[PDB]
Amino acid sequence: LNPLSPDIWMYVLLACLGVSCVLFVIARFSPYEWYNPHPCNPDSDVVENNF
Amino acid sequence: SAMVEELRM
Repeated sequence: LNPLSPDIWMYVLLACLGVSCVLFVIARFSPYEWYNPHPCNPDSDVVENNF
Repeated sequence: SAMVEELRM
């Protein structure tokens, strides 16, 4: 791992953590990520999550 | 109400 100074490793790790977390948070505010699993039977509009 | 719906889960 020598070429990259340990600084960038920790910054990239924190950036990955933050982007994944904010993506998950947006999933809560995502309108369409709810997808009532197995929509072959949309008879039941079971509001179910994703992401 | 929608905020509560999608937060309380």
